[PDB]
Amino acid sequence: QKARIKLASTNVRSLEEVANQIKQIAERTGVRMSGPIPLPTKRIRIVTRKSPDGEGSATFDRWELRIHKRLIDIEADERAMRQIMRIRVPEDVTIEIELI
Amino acid sequence: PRWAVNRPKDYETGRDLHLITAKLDMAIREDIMRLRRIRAYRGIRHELGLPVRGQRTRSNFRRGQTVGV
Amino acid sequence: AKPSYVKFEVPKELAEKALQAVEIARDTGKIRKGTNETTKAVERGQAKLVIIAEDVDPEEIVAHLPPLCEEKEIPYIYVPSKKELGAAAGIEVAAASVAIIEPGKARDLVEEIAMKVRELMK
Amino acid sequence: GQKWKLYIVKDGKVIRKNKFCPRCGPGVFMADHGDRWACGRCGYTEWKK
Amino acid sequence: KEFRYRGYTLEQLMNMSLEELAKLLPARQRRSLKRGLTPEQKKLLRKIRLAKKGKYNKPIRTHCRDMIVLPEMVGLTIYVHNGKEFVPVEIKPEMIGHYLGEFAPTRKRVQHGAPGIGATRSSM
Amino acid sequence: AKADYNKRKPRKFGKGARRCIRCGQYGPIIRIHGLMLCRHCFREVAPKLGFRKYE
RNA sequence: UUAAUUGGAUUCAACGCCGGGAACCUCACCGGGGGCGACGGCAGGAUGAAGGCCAGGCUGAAGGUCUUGCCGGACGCGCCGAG
Ligand SMILES: [Mg+2]
Ligand SMILES: [Mg+2]
Ligand SMILES: [Mg+2]
Ligand SMILES: [Zn+2]
Repeated sequence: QKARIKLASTNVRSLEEVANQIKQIAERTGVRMSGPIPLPTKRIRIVTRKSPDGEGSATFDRWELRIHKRLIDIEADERAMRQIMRIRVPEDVTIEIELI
Repeated sequence: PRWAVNRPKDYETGRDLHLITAKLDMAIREDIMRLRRIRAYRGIRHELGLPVRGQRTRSNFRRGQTVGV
Repeated sequence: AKPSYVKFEVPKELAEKALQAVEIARDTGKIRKGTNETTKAVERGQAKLVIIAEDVDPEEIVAHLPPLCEEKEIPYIYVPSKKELGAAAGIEVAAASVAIIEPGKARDLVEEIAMKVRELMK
Repeated sequence: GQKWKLYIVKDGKVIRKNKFCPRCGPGVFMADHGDRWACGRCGYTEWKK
Repeated sequence: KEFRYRGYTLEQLMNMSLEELAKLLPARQRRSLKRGLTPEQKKLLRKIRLAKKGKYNKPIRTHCRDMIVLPEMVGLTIYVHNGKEFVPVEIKPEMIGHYLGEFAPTRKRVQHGAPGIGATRSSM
Repeated sequence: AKADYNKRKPRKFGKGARRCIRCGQYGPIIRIHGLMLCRHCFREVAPKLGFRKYE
């Protein structure tokens, strides 16, 4: 009777906007929602040699990509379920919903 | 145990044997001689006094005297 | 087949319905030349309009279609010349037998000339 | 040049010395190996008499 | 003074199945036989058996340097590629269990000349 | 057939089984998280993919 | 030194460097065997071009080539430009 929502994006602000929209949807209805839980960030780190050839001193680049995550639990209410089913997320945010 | 002797599965009789002192020495010499008779790669390496188990020889294994230019 | 093989005369109508009735059918049909290629076609009945020209010597690979004429329907006509036979249906070479299967809008004249040949000599 | 012969053909009767592949229809012809039927395209180990 | 490999004569080795023989070779050869022969080795073995039967009276030349010497190969002569030529090998009974390439050296023995310019610090 | 003498063997491991999807080079291929890029090509397209040099 | 031991880099700023820990591949070297000329035209070509194959020789192994005959139907490096 509860739904679990997982959010992930490479931009923090869009994630915050989507979470706030879900929070307000839950607020405008009588329904209990466990707050957005922040899960640990994913860091993808790649270290590469800079020069194309092998002459000279060795210097390195450290490229990094960060992926943020959030977790939200809400109880399945059809009046509130339709609203979150129709909210539109930006193209740089991934959302997945499941019933437990 | 059979896996503790120093010459298991003998080349001639096929048994598991342990050898000491002169018999051990002559058995090892016989093994090397067998390798040499059939002109195998390891036999040639034994004859020339060169490393047998695939080592590099450009840098190490140097035993001699410097040659001038 | 070959002019030195007296079968019958050279009717003008046979030539008219054998040569001038393929150009209107070449653009709406299929063409299969070659004596060896057509031999399997006639043997299995694949061919539909067999126009046998009298241009192939000797009587070695040509003495197979007349002996097979009584074995199947094989509606066949004769061609006087070969030089334009390939041009009429095919490519600019010398043709010996241009077999067309299921021509387009080439039924009345071909059927009439086939009946004429049936009543002429078989 | 031209290779179409060895088939016993007379004035009105046509019969083929070389049979056709049982996997295929008539018209296809085997070789004259004599040991076995070459079959031209399929091959057969039959010890032709 | 006769030949015995594990207490077995040559004739007893001849009348053995491939699986039976593999229990007497070292671990590497036993594993190689247990995985079967490559097609090239199959063709080479066919030629060898044909030669044993009394046919194929021609030199046996091969590229298969990784073929394992078997008891039924004893008595023949095989020409193994060494990179640029086929060298003759006369199989002896004591060669059982070894690779063919062990009898065809690929490099020439080294006889050093006088060190050239740049061989020492003071020669540069 | 004559065309069979131009086709390569379909290898599944070794340096010859992986090529850069951008330049086709063998060798220094980055295999992390499914990328298939040379160390040369990855430097000049990293910002487009969203990577940054924070430190 | 070798059939070949592929090549670049020589003070700091060449020498566990070319992300270079190469069994095949990588490969650029050595021995040997095969394959490739859009598009224009020249010889040629359904009376069949170009092309493909059962078995068996040559061969490390091979319709790669030859022996032995069976296939397929419209293009054609045997020739010149060009790619
Ligand atoms: Mg390294
Ligand atoms: Mg290595
Ligand atoms: Mg290599
Ligand atoms: Zn690349």
